[PDB]
Amino acid sequence: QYPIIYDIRARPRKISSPTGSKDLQMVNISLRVLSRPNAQELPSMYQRLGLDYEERVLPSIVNEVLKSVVAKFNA
Amino acid sequence: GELITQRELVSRQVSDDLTERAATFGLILDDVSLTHLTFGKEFTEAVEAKQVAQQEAERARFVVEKAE
Repeated sequence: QYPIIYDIRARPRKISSPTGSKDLQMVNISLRVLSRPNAQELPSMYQRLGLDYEERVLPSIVNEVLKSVVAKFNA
Repeated sequence: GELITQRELVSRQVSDDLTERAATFGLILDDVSLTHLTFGKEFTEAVEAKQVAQQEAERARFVVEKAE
């Protein structure tokens, strides 16, 4: 057992997005995502998501979200 | 503009093509997310100038009131 001390305690995140909105106005939207790590399913996190799981996960999913939904929303 | 309006369809069909191409390399693709999208600024600038001209028309309307 290699351990590494995985923090099942929360660790937050924040990501932004410049969207071409419905009026094609450049809408810069910020979005604070609170993603936390699991205990009895630590695996997918620790190794191949890496110790830096949250960093590997959140950024461009937030980008897609904001751009899709803000291209859908006017100013 | 299809990448702004049809983001989700592009993402899904990219997902299908990328899954079938990654199958030949032994990597199963769980999610396929189109995330980055940007375009020329001067287009938005011209749109804003167009809106400015509309608001100038509104100002001229209030000045029409002024002018009666």
